[PDB]
Amino acid sequence: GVDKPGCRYLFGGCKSDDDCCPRLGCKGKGHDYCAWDGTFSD
Repeated sequence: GVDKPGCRYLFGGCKSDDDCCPRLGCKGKGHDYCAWDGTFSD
């Protein structure tokens, strides 16, 4: 996850690791999207 203005959100459809915010995480093939990992559950 990269810290940049306009980072992708949940279920964005990322492909790389540093594609979404630093808090989100990109999964492998099949369901490659920005998921929650490390953040506190609301």
